Amino acid sequence: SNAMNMLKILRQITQEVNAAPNLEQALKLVVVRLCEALPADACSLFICDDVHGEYVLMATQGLNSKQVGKLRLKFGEGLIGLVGEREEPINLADAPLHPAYKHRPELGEEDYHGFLGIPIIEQGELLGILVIQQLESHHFAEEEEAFCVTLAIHLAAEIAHARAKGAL
Amino acid sequence: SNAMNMLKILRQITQEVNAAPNLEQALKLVVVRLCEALPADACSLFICDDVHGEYVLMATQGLNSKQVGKLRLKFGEGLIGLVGEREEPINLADAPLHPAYKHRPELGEEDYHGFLGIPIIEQGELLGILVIQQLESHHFAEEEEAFCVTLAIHLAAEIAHARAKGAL
Ligand code: NA
Ligand code: NA
Repeated sequence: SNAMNMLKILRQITQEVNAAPNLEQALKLVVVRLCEALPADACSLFICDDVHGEYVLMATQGLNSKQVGKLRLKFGEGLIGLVGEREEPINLADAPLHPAYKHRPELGEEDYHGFLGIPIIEQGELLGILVIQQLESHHFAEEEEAFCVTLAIHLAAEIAHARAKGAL
Repeated sequence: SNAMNMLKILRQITQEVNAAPNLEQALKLVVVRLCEALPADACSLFICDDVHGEYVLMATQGLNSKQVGKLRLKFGEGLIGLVGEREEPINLADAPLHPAYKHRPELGEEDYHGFLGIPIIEQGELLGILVIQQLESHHFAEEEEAFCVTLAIHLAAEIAHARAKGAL
């Protein structure tokens, strides 16, 4: 178990997020840091676009960078949609085997298996989704999930603040 | 070692702080939660009053509640002053034995020994001090310090935000 590491990683990243000059920088910092520190092979952050009923990719490490600001996933659909509707984490060892998973080989991404999807919720309002993936067919351990969930609370506040300032 | 607990406590308190309706409520929540969860016997939060060059007590669990908003300590003085000037944590098993400690028996508080003083710093600017005390003559373990430091980053942001909104 690596809970002590998680704690110090949280310390460093909480520091870096609060020092970030804007929301975009905070999000981009997080996906990179998570992959480096957990470690994990991909990390993506989606923000809700309530008018169009879609999640929009807003930061990624591991995925095609051009998809940032462009990749849209419909509310309620797929595994990521399921995370959003449950408003609970989904932690799996082999995501592609889940009945809700939508396989998109055309996108030319790596073959991930391990999956941790975490709802980003501000006082009961879903604002986005944090998605962590790895090549190994392993779920994420307890301290990893706790770390990511605790982090998502911070991300929710940062997104809410950006929205409240008209920065989105 | 109780790092896994710290991680989940952080999860719950980070949640509660972000859900707090104002700064005062966040601060009061923190001092109570820290004492319950670590556990510790007293926890106090001071905010810098730069005009008068004093730390002002703004929340406490364990100390005389009437001192809140009233107790003032001069910059640079005593152990708490030393935490502020070092901008580093001071973690001791027996605070009263430290050369910088100022004993105030007249205040009628409990005889604490273990001491963790943590600077609350927002992007290099000292905003306050978090002080955790216990009756046992034990310093605070690594996960306890990491927990409290990580928390203080959150507190710094909350104080900075309140100041920026004119709420202080
Ligand atoms: Na959804
Ligand atoms: Na000082």
